[PDB]
Amino acid sequence: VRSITLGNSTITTQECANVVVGYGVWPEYLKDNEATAEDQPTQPDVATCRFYTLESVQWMKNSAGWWWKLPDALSQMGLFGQNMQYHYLGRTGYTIHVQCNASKFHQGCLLVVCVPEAEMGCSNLNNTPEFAELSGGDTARMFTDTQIGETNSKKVQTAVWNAGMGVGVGNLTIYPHQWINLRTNNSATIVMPYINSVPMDNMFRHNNLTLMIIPFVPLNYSEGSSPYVPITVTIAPMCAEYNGLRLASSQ
Amino acid sequence: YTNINYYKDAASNSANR
Amino acid sequence: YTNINYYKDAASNSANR
Amino acid sequence: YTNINYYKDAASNSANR
Amino acid sequence: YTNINYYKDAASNSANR
Amino acid sequence: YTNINYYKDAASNSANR
Amino acid sequence: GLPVMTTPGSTQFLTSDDFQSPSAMPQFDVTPEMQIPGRVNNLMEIAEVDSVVPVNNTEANVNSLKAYQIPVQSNSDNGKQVFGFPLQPGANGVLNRTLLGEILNYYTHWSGSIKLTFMFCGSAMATGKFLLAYSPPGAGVPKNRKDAMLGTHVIWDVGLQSSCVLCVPWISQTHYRYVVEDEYTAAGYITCWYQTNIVVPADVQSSCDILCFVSACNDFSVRMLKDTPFIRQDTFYQ
Amino acid sequence: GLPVMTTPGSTQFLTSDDFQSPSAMPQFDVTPEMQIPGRVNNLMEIAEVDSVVPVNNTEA
Amino acid sequence: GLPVMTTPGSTQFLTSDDFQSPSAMPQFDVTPEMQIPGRVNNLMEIAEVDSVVPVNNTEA
Amino acid sequence: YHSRSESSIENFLCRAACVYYATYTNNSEKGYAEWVINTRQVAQLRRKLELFTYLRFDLELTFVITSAQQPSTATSVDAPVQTHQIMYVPPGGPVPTKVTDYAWQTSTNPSVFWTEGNAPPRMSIPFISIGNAYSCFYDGWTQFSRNGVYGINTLNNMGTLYMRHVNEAGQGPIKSTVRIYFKPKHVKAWVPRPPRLCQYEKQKNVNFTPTGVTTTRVGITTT
Amino acid sequence: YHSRSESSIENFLCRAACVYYATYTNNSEKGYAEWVINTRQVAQLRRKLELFTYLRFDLELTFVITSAQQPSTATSVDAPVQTHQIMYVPPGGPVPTKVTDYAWQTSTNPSVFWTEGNAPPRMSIPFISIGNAYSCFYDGWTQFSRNGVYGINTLNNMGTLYMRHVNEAGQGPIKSTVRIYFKPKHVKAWVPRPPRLCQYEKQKNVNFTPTGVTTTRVGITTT
Amino acid sequence: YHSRSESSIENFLCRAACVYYATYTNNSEKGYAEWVINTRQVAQLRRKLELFTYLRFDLELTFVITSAQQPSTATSVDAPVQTHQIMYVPPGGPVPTKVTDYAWQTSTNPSVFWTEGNAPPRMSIPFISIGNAYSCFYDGWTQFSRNGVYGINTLNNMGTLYMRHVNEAGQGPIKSTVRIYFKPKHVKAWVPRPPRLCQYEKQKNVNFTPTGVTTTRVGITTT
Ligand SMILES: CCCCCCCCCCCCCCCC(=O)O
Ligand SMILES: CCCCCCCCCCCCCCCC(=O)O
Ligand SMILES: CCCCCCCCCCCCCCCC(=O)O
Repeated sequence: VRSITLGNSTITTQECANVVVGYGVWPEYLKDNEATAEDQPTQPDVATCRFYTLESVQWMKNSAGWWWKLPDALSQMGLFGQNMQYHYLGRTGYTIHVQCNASKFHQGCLLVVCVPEAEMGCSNLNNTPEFAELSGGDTARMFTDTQIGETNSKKVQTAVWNAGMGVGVGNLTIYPHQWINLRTNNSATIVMPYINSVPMDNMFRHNNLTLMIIPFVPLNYSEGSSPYVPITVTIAPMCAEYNGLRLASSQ
Repeated sequence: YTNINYYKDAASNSANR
Repeated sequence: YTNINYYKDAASNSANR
Repeated sequence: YTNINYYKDAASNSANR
Repeated sequence: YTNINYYKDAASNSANR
Repeated sequence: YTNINYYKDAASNSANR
Repeated sequence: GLPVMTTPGSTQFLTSDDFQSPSAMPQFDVTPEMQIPGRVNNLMEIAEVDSVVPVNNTEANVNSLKAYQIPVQSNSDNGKQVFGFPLQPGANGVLNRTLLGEILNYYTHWSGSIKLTFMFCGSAMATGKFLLAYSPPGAGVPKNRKDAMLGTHVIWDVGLQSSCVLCVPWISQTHYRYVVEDEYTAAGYITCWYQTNIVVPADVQSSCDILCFVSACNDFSVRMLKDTPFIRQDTFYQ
Repeated sequence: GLPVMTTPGSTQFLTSDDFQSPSAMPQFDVTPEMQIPGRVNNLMEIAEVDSVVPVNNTEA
Repeated sequence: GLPVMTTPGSTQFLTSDDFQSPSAMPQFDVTPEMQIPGRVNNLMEIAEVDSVVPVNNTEA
Repeated sequence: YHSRSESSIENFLCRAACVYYATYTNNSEKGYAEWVINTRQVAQLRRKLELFTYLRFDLELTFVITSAQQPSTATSVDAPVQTHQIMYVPPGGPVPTKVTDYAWQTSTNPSVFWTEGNAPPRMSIPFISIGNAYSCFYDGWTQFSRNGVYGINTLNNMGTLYMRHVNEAGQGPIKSTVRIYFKPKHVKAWVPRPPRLCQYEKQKNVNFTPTGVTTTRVGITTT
Repeated sequence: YHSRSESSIENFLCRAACVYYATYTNNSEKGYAEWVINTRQVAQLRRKLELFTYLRFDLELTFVITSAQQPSTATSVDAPVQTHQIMYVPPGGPVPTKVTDYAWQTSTNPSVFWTEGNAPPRMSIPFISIGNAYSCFYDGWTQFSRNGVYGINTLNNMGTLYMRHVNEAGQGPIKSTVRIYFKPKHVKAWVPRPPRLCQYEKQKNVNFTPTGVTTTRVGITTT
Repeated sequence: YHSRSESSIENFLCRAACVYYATYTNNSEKGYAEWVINTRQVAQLRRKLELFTYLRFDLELTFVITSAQQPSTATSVDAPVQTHQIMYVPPGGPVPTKVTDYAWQTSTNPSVFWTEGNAPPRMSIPFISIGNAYSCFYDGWTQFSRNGVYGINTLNNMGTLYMRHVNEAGQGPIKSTVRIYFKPKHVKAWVPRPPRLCQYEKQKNVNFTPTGVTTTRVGITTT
């Protein structure tokens, strides 16, 4: 009923899908009065502000959850990643669209939440997690229903009930979020603005956002129903801006 | 001075006389 | 200052000079 | 007194209440 | 302050400058 | 207070800010 | 100089005083202010955000997401109890660690209505009616649906609404209740009962789950700031 | 600062003094006032109420 | 005298404070001011003057 | 032509009165003091307050802290000036268990630091009751079953004061006593009650031993 | 009819909290103390600040300095009042290496001299971040290669405090402790975050050991 | 949009800096201290002033005076609080030669009496040069024959400070140190000069030992 078009890509939702807008702030380009970099910014628009679909994950009956780090997850997506590589600074919003369809004979509930500055804890108390453990680019990193042992030197403490941040998982609703209840909805759409303490930042050294999908009520169905229920995440940068054009970074 | 409240809270005021 | 009573009681005042 | 800033810097002011 | 006599006696005043 | 010179000499004043 | 007389309280350092002090960095030029989303002006704004309630806080569920799942199924009887907990937002484990409960533990007194939301997370084919009741204190907890329905209650039909928002009214002898447990300021009990039954077709799982959310209403307030009992220390962190 | 001179009585604690002091609970929101019967403004009101006199105050 | 209450920071000597102090030489008649070239009002004026950069800063 | 100014409730109650004093020595980890705040442990202020059934007032708090040198064996004891900390812990807050407890961080609890030789510390407290007035008497119980605690103690949930030496112990122990003074201000009183005749016996109740109504005289005509 | 004044961010944070304390003795050339300024070494203020992602405030600094007499063998120890110096060294400035170091000239570094027995020293500090707000959390690295330091510690470049006895040592050693108190004022907060549930483990990161979401009860109907 | 307020000459120089400190003991008739006033005995303030050729400012003077107990053989040393006198002697005035000298009458010389335990003494001084500005550098001689003294020392005729214990000596010697702090105010500067690169060697001249212009790196392309 409702179609959202960005660039040459289009997604469709129900006319009453109730899009969640961040903290009530729509993404916007950086204003002159709050900019510090002096060079003229690059605004690729249609080439970068479009829906990119990541790899799908399977919602299993014992699934604990998944997470993606936002700027890193799109680091290899078309011209967005190229601009990231060729520019020192960048800022952008996002439109996160999570898709999970199932029959009326299925049940389950997911929490889709966007967490700004989701600093994560390490299984070894004396260390910090490595980049491979903190992010997998397009690939999703998985929460665990058990506790990671202290032997592991540089892994993320992935216990779901603490959400890798030493907090209460049920209190994650303070961050912009939407519930995917299979009884009522099959998708969630969260539009998030650029949130940082500085007007622009380096897109490789700093992950501004983290998208978490956590099943609060496990998926269930009777024998005969389709057992394979994927979850597909589609993300579109909004008002992407870049500064400091130079040679491409290796990473 | 004669009478000036130095604090923003009413409980800080002197007695009612 | 020059002359301001700081207290609500007359006995607190300075001498009559 | 009631409210007078004694310093030239805003950080010297009391809390916003 | 700038100049206010706090005492009732002239001998209490500061120097003539 | 806000700004009142308490002394008769200019050298006694606070800094020029 | 001007004659002055020092009063009691001179030279004292009271941690909640409000005085001016000299700046150690005169004429420092601060970084310009920048618009950041999500400005917060009052902790009540945090306390008014719904958080998932761990109603199933058994010893085997507190280290997983099962603590938040309220079981529900098709029964062969009538008027069975689904759950029940005291309305102790600052002292009871059920509500202690939610957003509202965490804000409350920084204070000593509280007052206002509490918004309870229940979302049914079964299949779309399931039907059922539930009785959600709030019993003011003075008697015990209600022991059956007949006792429960004599107080404040609402009938929730999962077939018509997947989410029911029950606003527990403020009924107290005092304007405020203590955050800590105190019988003089008992607030009552919240209970849920089967109004008819969970009914499902063939090839649908009869066992479903309900999620409960809690948040403060618009008339909520707190008083008497204090240190929370949830964080502690033995030595400085290095 | 402004030149001042401290007088006798400085730092003393007189139990019948009347001074202002800092509040330990800034911006505390007190419970609203409620009308209660029998407000008393002066002890003479109590002293003006008749009470039974023990005129026969023998030891027994 | 006027009732006062001393706050924290009393009697402290902070090197960046800005207060008035009594003059040790009352009514001293300073030498008249004379126009001297090269008045400087801000260190940024010095920082804005070009200086030769030792780019070849090898040990020799 | 005669004014009744000095018989006002304000003038009658707006006088500082000692309500308690506690002691603590700097020679142990348990060298701190605690006091559950109440106005019923001293006869004079309790009797003055109990002339009424309900009261509503602000409070001025003043502390008188003194120290005494304890016996020691070290030659040439030379101790620096002592600094004290008094912390208020509202009900439900964490309480200190030793002098070096983490709870003394007082990040949210109101606390006052005061050094010996200066003017007594003083702070103001507003009307902090959950009800519309303080209660001097309560003819009721805390439990709905009318069992357990009976009386005014059911309404006493005002918190606790904690006191300690800030300075680390030196070459000789120091014992300190802190005297707490209450001064009601902006007082409102209701329902006057007969003055207490029998001597007080307990803090938490009105228990008494029967006493004669007045002193005696020989006969009904003795002058 | 009920105001929310005491739940404002100002009232919530504008209370003095101890962030650290250091000790130093007057019996050596290394008898000074240092502290790298940070708000993450104490549980209470850290948890209060970490309810938000970004903060912007001015700071009121108050020091509580106490001394204790150390054991000595000289007869008749009689020490004069002690004067202390606290110097702030911004990053890049020369740091003292001994009590009699030349760096204590504090020609440009801000310093405060305070004598025992007086009111605690106090100064105000503006918002001194190079960014537009202080950061409580930083999901990133300091190096562009994403190796090395990860977390909030990358943004901590606030400098160091140095403390020493001004007085020359006498006939007996004196050990002093300085307690540092932070009071944010004119606070602005953004992006509320879930309160910290697991106990803190380290200063420079968010590392934790998994803990249950709440305390437990017997059954789902237990009251 | 960025202000240069903190790089003003005022803000750069209006910070108190130690210029000297002297010691004196109460155990002799020669137990006084003297200092010929000059701003060239400390590296930091000297370098800050020598960024300019001519300066004109008022001066704020602050003294930090501390005492230490010296070894003694008397049992039970109990000394009262110490009072100090600092006297300024302009050039040509009589100078004290002992603690009990008549010159301490200070009938016309400005002097300050200060007792230990109080706030540091402080006074203001106007611009007292015989010229129209203070001189940091002087490429000339004092004698018309161009023999003898060469350099800035020819212009230094600012007088001498004298310091002593007012109290008569007791049962144990007391050694006191007075730290002198200069704070220029209402500053005017002229003819900026290259910052001093070589380390200072002497007070009365610009003598130096040659040093490299910068630190080194391996090659012209090393990053
Ligand atoms: C360092 C800060 C100290 C703060 C101390 C707070 C004291 C709590 C207020 C007590 C009020 C007592 C009222 C008495 C009621 C009655 O009459 O029964
Ligand atoms: C004698 C002068 C003392 C001057 C001391 C200056 C102290 C520097 C200011 C520290 C600000 C700390 C801000 C904390 C930021 C955060 O929340 O992570
Ligand atoms: C007790 C009274 C003390 C009075 C002390 C008077 C101090 C004399 C003023 C000295 C000014 C020094 C100017 C430095 C000139 C330069 O930069 O070379």
